[PDB]
Amino acid sequence: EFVTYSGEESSPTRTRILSAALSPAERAIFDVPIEKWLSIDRSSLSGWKCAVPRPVTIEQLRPVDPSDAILRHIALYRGPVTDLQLDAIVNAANTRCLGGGGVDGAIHRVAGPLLLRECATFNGCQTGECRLTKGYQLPARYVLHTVGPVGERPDMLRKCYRSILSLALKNGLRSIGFCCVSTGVYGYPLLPATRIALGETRKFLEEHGGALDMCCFACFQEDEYKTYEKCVG
Ligand SMILES: Nc1ncnc2c1ncn2[C@@H]1O[C@H](COP(=O)(O)OP(=O)(O)O)[C@@H](O)[C@H]1O
Repeated sequence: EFVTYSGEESSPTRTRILSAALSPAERAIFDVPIEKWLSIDRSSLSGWKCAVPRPVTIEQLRPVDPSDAILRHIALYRGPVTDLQLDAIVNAANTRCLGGGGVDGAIHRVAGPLLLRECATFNGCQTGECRLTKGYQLPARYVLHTVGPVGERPDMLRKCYRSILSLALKNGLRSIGFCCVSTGVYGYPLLPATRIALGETRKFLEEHGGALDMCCFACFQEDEYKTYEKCVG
């Protein structure tokens, strides 16, 4: 059984979303127990498709240093997080966790409407916490929806990364595709955030050796790439 929230536990909107009719094929996908989604052959569901035409597999990722017993498990990817075929990818969401713009809107677009439907089953997400859902039409199996702080709040951003890494550990997920949380419209300075991102990930990797195969940092913008590229050296 999975741990699907990292914290401790509009309303008409969610009831509305949940009352919409589903096809039998859609209902079948949505009914798959969350713990079983990791290993299922998703093409046994007649209504499933991957909405990304050429996903990026873990064998196509470039470790920063295969020699290093830490950096062999970190990689940088240039492009959108939704491309990565990993156990989970990270969504930079908001309190309501009912979609929106930026990466959040992109992840809901690619995954399809069942993602929103799953998000409507629970009561949003607190800043610093993380919700686990299936990822439907994404090549990735799960989505880890975290809510980043608005503005530079280092303790909150650190919490986001620990919450993500925690649910990955508690549920036996071995790869994670990250996006650069809070550094878009939430206006968290990119360099301090990147240092926190890589910092927590390194710490975790040292404290839980062998727990993760790969932590991929997806850089949607060219500067995001270069920033991470040097912050890892
Ligand atoms: N359409 C998109 N596809 C993929 N990634 C995106 C898209 N839009 C924004 N991002 C990325 O998501 C990360 C967070 O940005 P944003 O979506 O504004 O979230 P936040 O509200 O936490 O800043 C950034 O790295 C940004 O480049």
